[PDB]
Formats: sequence, structure tokens, C-alpha cells
Amino acid sequence: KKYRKCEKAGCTATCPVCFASASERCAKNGYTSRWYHLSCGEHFCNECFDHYYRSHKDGYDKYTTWKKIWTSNGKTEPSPKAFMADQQLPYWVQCTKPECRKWRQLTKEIQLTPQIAKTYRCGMKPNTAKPETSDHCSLPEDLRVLEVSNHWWYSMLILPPLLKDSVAAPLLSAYYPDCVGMSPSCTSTVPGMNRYFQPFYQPNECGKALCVRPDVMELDELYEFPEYSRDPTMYLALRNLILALWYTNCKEALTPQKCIPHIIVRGLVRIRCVQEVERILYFMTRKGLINTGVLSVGADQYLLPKDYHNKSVIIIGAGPAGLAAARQLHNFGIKVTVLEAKDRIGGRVWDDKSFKGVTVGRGAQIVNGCINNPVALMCEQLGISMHKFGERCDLIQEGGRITDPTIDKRMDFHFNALLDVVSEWRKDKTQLQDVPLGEKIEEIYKAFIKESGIQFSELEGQVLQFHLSNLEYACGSNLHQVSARSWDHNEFFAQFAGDHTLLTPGYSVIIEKLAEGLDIQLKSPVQCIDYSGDEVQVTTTDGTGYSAQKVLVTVPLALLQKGAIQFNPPLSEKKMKAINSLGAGIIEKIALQFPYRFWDSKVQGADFFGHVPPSASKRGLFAVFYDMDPQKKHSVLMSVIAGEAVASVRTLDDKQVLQQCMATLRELFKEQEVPDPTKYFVTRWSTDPWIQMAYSFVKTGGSGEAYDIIAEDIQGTVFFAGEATNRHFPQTVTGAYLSGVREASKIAAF
Ligand SMILES: Cc1cc2nc3c(=O)[nH]c(=O)nc-3n(C[C@H](O)[C@H](O)[C@H](O)COP(=O)(O)OP(=O)(O)OC[C@H]3O[C@@H](n4cnc5c(N)ncnc54)[C@H](O)[C@@H]3O)c2cc1C
Ligand SMILES: [K+]
Ligand SMILES: [Zn+2]
Ligand SMILES: [Zn+2]
Ligand SMILES: [Zn+2]
Repeated sequence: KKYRKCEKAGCTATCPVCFASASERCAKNGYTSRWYHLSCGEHFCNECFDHYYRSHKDGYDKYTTWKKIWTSNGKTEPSPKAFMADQQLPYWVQCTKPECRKWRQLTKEIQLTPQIAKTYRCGMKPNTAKPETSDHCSLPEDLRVLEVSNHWWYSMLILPPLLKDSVAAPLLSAYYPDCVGMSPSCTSTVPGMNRYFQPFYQPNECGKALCVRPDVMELDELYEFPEYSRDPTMYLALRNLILALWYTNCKEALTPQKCIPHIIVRGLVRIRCVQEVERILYFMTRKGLINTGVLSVGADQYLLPKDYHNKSVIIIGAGPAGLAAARQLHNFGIKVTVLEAKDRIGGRVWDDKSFKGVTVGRGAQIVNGCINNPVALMCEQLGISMHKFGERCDLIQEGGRITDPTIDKRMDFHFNALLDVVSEWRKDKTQLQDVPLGEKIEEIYKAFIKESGIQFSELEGQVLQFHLSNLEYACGSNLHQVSARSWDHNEFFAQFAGDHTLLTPGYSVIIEKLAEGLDIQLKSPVQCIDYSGDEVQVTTTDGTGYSAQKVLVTVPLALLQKGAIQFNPPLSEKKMKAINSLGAGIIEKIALQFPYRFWDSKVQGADFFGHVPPSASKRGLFAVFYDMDPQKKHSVLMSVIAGEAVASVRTLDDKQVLQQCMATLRELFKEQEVPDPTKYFVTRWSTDPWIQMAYSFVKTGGSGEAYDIIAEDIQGTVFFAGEATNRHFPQTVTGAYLSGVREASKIAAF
């Protein structure tokens, strides 16, 4: 007949009141025949089914329009409840006066906007003006506000919230808005964003590194937010909003105050959204998914809430991983000091700046696959432009002849065919049955020649050696030390999509910015790490002590292998096994300046040219030459020494290497004259005491798991980062960077 209590058992509202006033005969406080429940604080009367029935007035027309729009654009059931929550419920804003921040209800006729939300204060009516007395900020908040903070409140919310006008929507066209936390009432009848930022997978998309499914929660997120196990849509909307905001301005720290005006949804529920967005924000900051890169955070205010646990970290080694970890922890507000052995930062990033017109890396200078790459993000932050490698790369023979591209492509096809047979071969072989990749390739080759009856020319044979020498460059070893089973172990995980680029200005630009304003001690080689006390005791070569609650080790694989730091307690037999299972690959580089760009008429502006080895024994000797000025004005070539070639250049001094390179170029350019170079460097990484390598690879008998094992923290106090520590992205500045962010994440939690 008529009731004064809600329809739902155990509902906490003693006196339901109708939030709509659609009906001529709306039961304001009194008895409807049925009180429909939206949430604990939100109810409407059976008369305000002015909307539902065909016979009833300025309801049915509005409702039916919404209903058609709802049905086609989204996949949620249309109902009067859904209508009320999408179309009718009042909005709630917080006061923007910083000292106040109180939640207030708006009168039904108001549509919330980011303009309103940025500027609202306790008092003001349908017009923006600050009131006069600032006394409205003293009034207590409507009692329903406090309830929304309890977890039982979300239990009693009959429909999940759907966000309006999410900055994330342009990026999410392929999805049903409601599947992704946004309102099917899409009125939006993205440019400017960096082409390299593609945060979201398009539906049913295969592995592309660092993409998030916008419609599914990852297990990491579930552990932290167990309440979204059944219905993740509220969580997903907020994370997606966060990602979209961060990538639309990655130059500034993303804060809750920045996020809130972009959260538009009617009802008391907006209060749970604004509370959750802050919790999600801190989670994603700690994980390094947001508020990261070369982001400098100012004096007083840091990226995570003040904790008072007095936690401190010593970080060993100031390369990319050390610096990534150091920067993150610092930004968090954790005390960090960095001990570095060398008289400079950067480790395997080292950029020569003395060549007029260019920066040439002694170490890293390329970015393989920019899409979602943090290196791309940091470039955007620093406003620097990378150069994308063109496809053209002619293979010049000794004598001057240019190898027809059809040979090139064919021998590459054959080389790959060989590698495919290896991946079939390995299918069932255990670790203990592994075989050098070099051995296996030859075997398969020798068989392939024997079965087919194919005869290759001398030149084809030589080009096949060129392609083999690239694999060796990639590994940093002659293939005879590389595992057939797990050489490309990491290619099972999603890899970095998009452009391969020359980081023209240098990785040093990113490195120096990461370091800026941190406590870095140079000329401080660590000799001993003692973690048996309440504090970690870190002792330097010349005897200086440093102490901290936690320590992070980022020293190169070559140096864990040699055990140059003494750990007490020792590292576990398991860990040593892992460490010794990986190889410390090596390449060297040479740079040459010339008085003019002698190669221009022959090379015609391509980023690089290749050098066909005259035999198997000369395989990695200046295999490739690089034009270090994509603007084609300055005169600097760069070349690499890989594989067996490294070993042969070991008895030669810098001048003798230079003479060998010159002789090599003059063969490649026989038909013409090549000038003497005027400035050069030859790189000696393998003998650089505190580095002794270029990048890790997996040796015969080894497993991609060794990276995971090296990364495992010890008693939650000794942590490991570094290139040889990142199973997904093994060799790169990128993987190094990400490993340092990974360990900071671990540390910041406890
Ligand atoms: C010639 C060359 C070319 C390369 N090409 C590329 C490329 O094009 N693109 C790419 O992404 N990567 C490239 N790499 C690999 C990349 O440089 C590294 O993988 C990356 O720098 C990872 O380094 P890291 O973070 O482990 O720290 P690192 O750079 O390896 O070094 C960490 C620091 O540890 C310090 N240290 C060691 N022992 C101690 C100790 N006991 N106490 C204190 N400090 C210590 C070292 O001095 C060093 O400063 C190249 C490397 C080389 C050498
Ligand atoms: K009516
Ligand atoms: Zn009513
Ligand atoms: Zn109720
Ligand atoms: Zn106020």
C-alpha cells in the first residue's frame, strides 16, 4: 500500500528521501508504495516512475531516447535505476579552498564540469561567485558523506559507477564504454599526444611491451584492490583515466588534485571515485607506471605520503639502473646515497662530446623499439628528438663492389631458416641437453647443403657470414658460447614495438638528468657489503663506511662473476649458479672524424653501410659503419667490433686498430680516395676494470630464468638491479632503467 522504509533489507537509511522530483505527486519524505534503492544515501519514489510508464508525462519521451542510445552504444541493461544514476542523480563536489576540502551536494539542475570542480567553494549557487564570509566552510558535511568511506557502502551500491567525458575515451573507441568504466551516453561527437605513447591494447591484441588491457585487471592490481575482483569497471575507469592524464602531460607530477576535476559522475559514488583515484595514484606511482622518468620533484613535497619509518638506501653503481632506482626513491622521499667506483656517472653510457657538431656514444646510443619505451618518455620530458633509422643499408665488398640487395635478402632468408630449425630442435631438449648455437647452426647448414645440393657463390657465403655476425653483435659473443636452447629466451615475452632510433643527443643527456641533485659519491669503489646487522654496513676500497637499512647492487655481470664485492653472508650457491650461467658479452666501438664526408656519393645518405667479411675469421671486424650525423653536414663515422674480432684486436693498440679500420675503409672505397682521419677513439670496455663487458647473454646450459634468480632480493634488505637482472628486456639501457624502477618499487613497499 505505502512504505516509509527502503526496499532493500539492512539498508542504513532510516528516513529515505526522494532525490528526483520528476513527479507532480512525488513522495518527498512520506510514503511511496516502493522506495527504489540506488545506494545507502540515495533513493527515489515509485511516483518518480514518471519516467518508466508510456502513459506518464515528461518522463517516457526522455527515458526512451536515453534507452535507445544506451542500448546501441553500450552493453549494459537499460532500467529506470540506471537512468536515474546516469541522468538524474545530483552531483557532489569538494570545496577547493585547500584548508577546507568539504564535500557538498549540488541542486539537481547543475551539470558538473571540470570548470566547476576546479573552482567550487562552500556556498555559491548556480553561479561561480568565492562567497563573502567564508563561513559556509564551517558547516558540517551531509551525514551521508562519511558513510561512503566504509567498505560496506560499496557493497550496497546496486550499480557500478560510469564516468563521463573521460580523457581516456578517445584512446578507447574500440571498446564498449561500459566495459571500460565509462557512460554509454557518449556525447563526444588523440592528436598532440606523442606517437610513442600507446598505453592500451586494442581488443585481442598480441604482445606489445608495457601495454595494459583497459578492460581487465592484472593480478598485481587485484592483490592490492581485492574488492574489484567481481566487478573491475570502477577500478579500470580510474586507472585508464590516470594513464591517459599522465601521458597527456608527462612533464609534471600527476596529483589527485589534477585528477579529480576529470572525474565526472553523479551520486554520492563520486566520493568513492575520488578516494580510490588517490589510492590508485600512489600504487601506480610506486610501481613506476606514472610520475616517473626524469621528473624532478621539488623541495618540500614528494610523490608518496610521509611515512616516518626513517628508511634509507645505499645504491651501488651510478649507471642507468642505479640512477633509475636513485631517482625513484628520491622522488618518493626516501633517503638515497649512490656509491660509484668510477670518476664519472653513466657506467655503460659514456658520450664523447668533443667531436664538433655531434655526440658520439662510447657505449649505448640506440633505442630498439620506442613504443611505450621509457627512453621515449624521457626524451619527451627532455624535449629531445631521436632519429629513426632508414631501411637502406648497402653491403659493400672489399674492392668496392656493392652487393645486389637480392643476394642480401636471400642469405638473410637462409640464415633465418637455419634459426627456425634450431627452435624446432630445442622444443623437447632439457637444459642438460643444450648445445652451442654455433655448433647447431653449422650442423644444420652442413646437412642442408648435403641434402639439397645447393651451391652458393663465394659472395653469398660471405654475406651469410655478415648475417651471422649481426647475431653475434646482438649476443656480444661468438655463437659457440651462446645457448641454442635459450639464446632468444626473452622473445617469448612481449617486446618493444615501433621505431629503432639513434639517440642523437646522447643517452648521457638522460643519465645526467636522472642524477641531477642526488647524493652521488664518485671514486668510491665498494669492497664489502655486510648485511648481518640491523643496518647494512657498506665499506669502500679505501675504507670509508656507509650505513643504511637497505642496499641495492647494480654492478655489471662481469663483476658479480668475479665477486669483486665481498658479501657477508655470502651469496647463495643458487645465486652464484645463476650468475655464472650467463655470459658477459662484449663489443667495442671505434669513431673516426674526417675532413670531409668522403662516402657521400657512394652511400647516398643512408644512415649506415655494411662490410662484407672476406672470410669466416674476419667476421665481426667493422661489420657496419654508421653516419653519426643524420643531418649530413659533419664527418664522423662509427663502427663496431664484435664476436671473434674482439679477441683478435686484443694485442693491438689504439693506433694499430685505427690503421686496420682505415685499411678496411680504403678497401670498401677502392675506386676512390679516403682522407686520413683527424680525431678518433677506440673503446676498451672489456678491460675497463669496473665494467669489463658490454651486455649479458645466456651461455650453453643456461636459462632465461637466471635473470629472475639474480633479481631475487635477499632477506628483504639486499636488492639487485641491472641489465643482467631484467628477464624480459635483457641487454639494454631500457631494461637497465626498468630494473632500477622495479627495485625501487620493491623497496618503497618494505
Ligand atoms: C659499446 C657498448 C654499446 C652498447 N650499445 C647499446 C645500445 O645501443 N642500446 C642500449 O640500450 N644498450 C647498449 N649497450 C648496453 C647498455 O649500455 C647497458 O646494458 C646498460 O648501460 C646497463 O647498465 P647498468 O644499468 O647495469 O649499469 P652499468 O652501466 O653496467 O654500470 C653500473 C656501474 O657500476 C659501477 N660499479 C661496478 N662495481 C662497483 C663497485 N664495486 N662499487 C661501486 N660501483 C661499482 C660501474 O663503474 C658502473 O658505473 C651497450 C654497451 C656497450 C659497452
Ligand atoms: K507525473
Ligand atoms: Zn520522487
Ligand atoms: Zn536503501
Ligand atoms: Zn569549504
